[PDB]
Amino acid sequence: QVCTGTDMKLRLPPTHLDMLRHLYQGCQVVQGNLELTYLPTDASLSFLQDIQEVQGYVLIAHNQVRQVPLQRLRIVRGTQLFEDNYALAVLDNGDSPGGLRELQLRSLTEILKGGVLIQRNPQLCYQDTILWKDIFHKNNQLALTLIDTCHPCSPMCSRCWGESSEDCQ
Amino acid sequence: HHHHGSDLGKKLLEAARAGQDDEVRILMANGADVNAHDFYGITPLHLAANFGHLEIVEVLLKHGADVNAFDYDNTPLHLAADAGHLEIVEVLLKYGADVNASDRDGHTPLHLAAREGHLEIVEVLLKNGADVNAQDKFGKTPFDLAIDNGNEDIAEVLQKAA
Repeated sequence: QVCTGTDMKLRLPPTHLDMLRHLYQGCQVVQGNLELTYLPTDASLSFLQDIQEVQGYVLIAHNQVRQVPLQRLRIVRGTQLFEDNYALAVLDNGDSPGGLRELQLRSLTEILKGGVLIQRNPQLCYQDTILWKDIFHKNNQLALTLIDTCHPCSPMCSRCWGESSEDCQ
Repeated sequence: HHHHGSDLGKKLLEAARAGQDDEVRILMANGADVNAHDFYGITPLHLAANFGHLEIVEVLLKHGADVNAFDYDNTPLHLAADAGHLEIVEVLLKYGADVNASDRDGHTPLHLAAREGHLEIVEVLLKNGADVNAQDKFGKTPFDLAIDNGNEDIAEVLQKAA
């Protein structure tokens, strides 16, 4: 149910994937920062499927994977912040080409403290359609949002995490 | 890819938010854009005004930051007035902040100071030309907000200023 996150930040890992698996497999609540970095295209991330809460910051960076199965994550508490600013940081994922296609965070509701940073993700769509102010908590309205600006959102929404009707905000 | 100006703008928003004066001044001497903003239009002046950093506000102003910049919601003067920073309000005004600017809900800073029970700021606004008759998108006036918020003293001042 519970696990420790990691302090590694942007530092180079390599066995790295195994440690991530053994760490987060089955984990619902992360008692530290969730840092997912330098993942290759063939990487199997399914062991992230149970993650619900993150007390620290979420960092997603320098990955070649096209998808990050975070669909179950409701809340980031941001008791620790990446670069002392952002609770959510998706950076440099990229180089059919590799790299994150869609955030797909269907359950993300509250970001308690800290901002959003999404930069240099050449394959990523929809990040700019999300209303982030709705997600930020009542006392978080002033955190920094810095995000780069694709098929349209599903017509069943125009704010979405991905192309599917399941991905609407 | 990374760009010089953008990274310095990022750093400047960060520092202005954190209240780091040295960083801000250095960033000024390195040519960081005083008007840089985030996805929601938040400028370093907005951050400093809101989080009560007076030194940084004065520095940005002297370096030509747009006093009347609107973000998603409001101007720096709005933030300072809502947060109860008297001196920041006074400096902001000294530098040409519009006393009557209306935010996305049609609030003026007088609206927010009256809502938040900051009396001294209400007086400074009034003395600087604030309009007591300004009506927000709810048709509500600053007197209205003071009364609705248990601010009767502020209400008396407003009533007397009309």
